Amino acid sequence: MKIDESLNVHSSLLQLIGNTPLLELHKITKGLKGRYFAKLEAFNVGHSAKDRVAKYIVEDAERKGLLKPGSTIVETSSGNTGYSLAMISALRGYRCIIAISDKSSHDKVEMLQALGAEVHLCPANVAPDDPRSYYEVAKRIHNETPNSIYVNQYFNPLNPESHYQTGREIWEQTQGEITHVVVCSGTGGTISGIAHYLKEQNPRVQVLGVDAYGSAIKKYHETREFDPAEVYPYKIEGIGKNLIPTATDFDVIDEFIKVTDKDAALMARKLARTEGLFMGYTSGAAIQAVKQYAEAGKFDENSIVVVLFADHGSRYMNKIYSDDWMKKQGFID
Amino acid sequence: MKIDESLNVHSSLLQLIGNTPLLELHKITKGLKGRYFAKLEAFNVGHSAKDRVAKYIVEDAERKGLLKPGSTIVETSSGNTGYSLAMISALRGYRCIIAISDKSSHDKVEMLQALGAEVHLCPANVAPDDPRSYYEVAKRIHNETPNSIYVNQYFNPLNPESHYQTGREIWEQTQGEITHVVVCSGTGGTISGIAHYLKEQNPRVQVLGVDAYGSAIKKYHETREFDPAEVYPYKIEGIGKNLIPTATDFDVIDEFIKVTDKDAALMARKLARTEGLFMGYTSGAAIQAVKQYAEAGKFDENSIVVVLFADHGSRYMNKIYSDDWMKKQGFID
Repeated sequence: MKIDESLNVHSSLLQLIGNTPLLELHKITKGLKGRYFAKLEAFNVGHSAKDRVAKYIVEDAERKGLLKPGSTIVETSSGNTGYSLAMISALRGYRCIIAISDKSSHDKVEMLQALGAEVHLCPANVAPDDPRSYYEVAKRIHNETPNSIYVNQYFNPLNPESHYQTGREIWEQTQGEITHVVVCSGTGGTISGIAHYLKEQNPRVQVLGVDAYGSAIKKYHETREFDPAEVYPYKIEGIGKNLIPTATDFDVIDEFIKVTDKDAALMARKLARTEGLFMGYTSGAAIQAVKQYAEAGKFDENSIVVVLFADHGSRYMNKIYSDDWMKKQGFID
Repeated sequence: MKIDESLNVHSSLLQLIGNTPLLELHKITKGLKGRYFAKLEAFNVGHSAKDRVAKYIVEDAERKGLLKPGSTIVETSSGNTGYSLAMISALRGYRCIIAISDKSSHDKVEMLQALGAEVHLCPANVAPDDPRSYYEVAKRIHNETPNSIYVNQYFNPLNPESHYQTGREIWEQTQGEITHVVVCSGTGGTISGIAHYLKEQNPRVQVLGVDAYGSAIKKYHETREFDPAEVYPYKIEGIGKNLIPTATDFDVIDEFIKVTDKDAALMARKLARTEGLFMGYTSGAAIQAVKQYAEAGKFDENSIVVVLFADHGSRYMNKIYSDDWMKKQGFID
């Protein structure tokens, strides 16, 4: 017997990454102009878009001889990148060490540990250069650990490179008809890699980012200056940042918009109840951003709008899908 | 622009059900004879094999005129079937009412509510005919509710019928070479529908079921008598039963084997750490059963063994992937 990929038969979990569904939306986008499609990155085996980053960077390190059974992968992550790296590390027999901040719910920490990762919990509300931060904890661990790599997704050019293929998929799945893409920006690797592919096929495609309140990204996109007044703690994970990642290519992004923690959380809940799509916090942010962009007039009857849904609702049971947590934030009565 | 299914472009979430991956395993099955493949039903949009049941029964009811926007779908479920029905009910605008027993962790209840389902929590340790049970609570709600259906998966012949296609996939994905299939049996719909397709193509295919300690299924399979001594509370959800479902076709199942709550939980954890496959409690049971069947001599160097992995690890964060819960059961020190 042999292994056929159109029979959906696979020799490695790594082949269950990429080529995710594009699904047309009709209900959550009711009464907007144009057609709307969701790129469902939760269908990756690791349940987020970060599977592509982890695969691409691990395979690159393997090709460079830097990883063998027993080697160590170190990374700073709020959850998804660490999960994908720990998933691959479990398969390959790598030691995986993740620095995570306590902004993330304990659910994500226990997922990482189920995959066999060593987790270092770090205080969230410290400066990036504070030696207690999850950025600096991971750099130390890397320096102290021989036969280790530091993925460093915020400053690793392989990150947006891995999402060139995401853009290729979006381009082919819309048959070259896409006019706008809406993508939340964390490291910025997803939006930038997508933008690189799409702008090369058609520079008129509008690349629209989503930012959080409390993040420096939008202001930097408009002024190219890091404004500390823009930075303060917020509750959405995986969107926005308290520093400027070089993984973000600000020159290919046409516009940024901010969405509140509250509206993103309510929109994630509304998406689940309306479309049956049980998606993560940033998917709620992304759909809310589509609503805000639409009210600002970005789309017309000829628009072909793709919105990236980065991860799955099952990782947010102690946040936006917990009525107690929502009440405690004041997002619901 | 048009919608192409090999571009993975879809007009409805319902098309993201079925045609799941078959993945060859090399590490968890190290040193067993033959080749081993996992059928990954967690890749359904609803993250379990029950997506197929829900789709098939809803579409059948729609074809029969029994469901329109505002109609009500009632079901008895421990989690997965209710999730899939609530997911579809959210999309279609049906009211979804689920009777669930408090054997299920509160995680599953909150997932159901995120999809907009009305949940009735029921005491677990009551007889099936006790009016407090989740079987009888759902039948009452159905009788009290006009424009409602009662899915009744334990006694609904559409249940194993929906898994005829699962068997067809397994048959094509192994190119007709499968010699054994290992499937946990709850309602029995999955194993029976799979067995119906496979035995019709090749009656020599061995259909091997997995049962829990505390369930009547294995004894009934061997004696065709319901033995109450076989029934007592246990911790694995979605395998075994305290009654005899007619959804189980005992005549196509070659053998049953029991796995302990402890070994299934440890094997789920070992599967995650070894293969990076983060799967549910019954996947741990299924892999443990493969180990037990292998030690009993069921497989040789020419065996082509498919093991069904029914759902995803992310639904078991408060059980087998919680070190506290495992310590409390005595499964780990």
